[PDB]
Amino acid sequence: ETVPVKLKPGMDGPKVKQWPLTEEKIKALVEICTEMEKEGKISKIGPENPYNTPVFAIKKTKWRKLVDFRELNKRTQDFPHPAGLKKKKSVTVLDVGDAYFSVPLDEDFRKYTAFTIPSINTPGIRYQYNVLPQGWKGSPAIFQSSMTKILEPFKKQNPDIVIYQYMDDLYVGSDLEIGQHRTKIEELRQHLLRWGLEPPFLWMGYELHPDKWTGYDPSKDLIAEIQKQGQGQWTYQIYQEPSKNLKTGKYARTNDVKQLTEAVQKITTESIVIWGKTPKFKLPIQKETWETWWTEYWQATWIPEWEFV
Repeated sequence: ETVPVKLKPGMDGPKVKQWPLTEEKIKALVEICTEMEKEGKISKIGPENPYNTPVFAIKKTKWRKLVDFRELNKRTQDFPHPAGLKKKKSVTVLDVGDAYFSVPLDEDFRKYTAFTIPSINTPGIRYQYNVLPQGWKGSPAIFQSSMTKILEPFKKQNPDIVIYQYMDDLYVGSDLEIGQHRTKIEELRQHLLRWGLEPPFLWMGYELHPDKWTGYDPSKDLIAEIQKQGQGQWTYQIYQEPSKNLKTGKYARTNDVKQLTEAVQKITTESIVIWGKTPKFKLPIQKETWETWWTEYWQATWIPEWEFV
């Protein structure tokens, strides 16, 4: 059985142009998509489908596909965050996005997930999803019940570990001694493999220590500003009303966009840990300079919204 999904009343699906990619990124995307197609997760389509969402490829040997569903997400219907996560000595971020590929996507909604692998030449290759896609806000919401069953035996044996999922990421928090924390993360990886997950980047662990980090309305949106200082030094604030800050910080570095891009990722990760939401950024940089370079330094599996200022 599949979950029926609608766009928000009054909205059509996304029609976002694919941006130019290097020959190397295209090659990688073609191999990834060929295998997804073989595996039935996507299907080729033609120009009868008017929708489109951008795709590119990142490196964290192996490229990873990254579909920029920011517009589709804004257009999709609406469907818990642990307060203790930010309190844990260590939080390790795992990538598990391959998990969504086992659940079919409402046949009526598939057309809206269309994307285009550009070509060096010709228009390029168009596909749409048949299965819950990575990066789409409905996929965790539909899969939520199944991931609870998968995690439940592990949570039962480890009641003091906090596990929180945001999109493709699992955030796993413990107060254990660092060696023991890391060994428990491997135990969780192996638990997931025994339940069928085979995510190619699961082996990596991105390690946070939020207890060492520096009035919130869930309905409200989080906003982040960033200011360039100097010699690789940036400052930021997260708020909801410009005066009433919820967090402030500094990131320290090479070029600016690369540093700004790392700062944006770091700030978003903190927001996800603290509140479970990505903020909307006000970026101190020119649109065209940002757009030329940010994908060269992006390593996250999500993408926040941004504006330029």
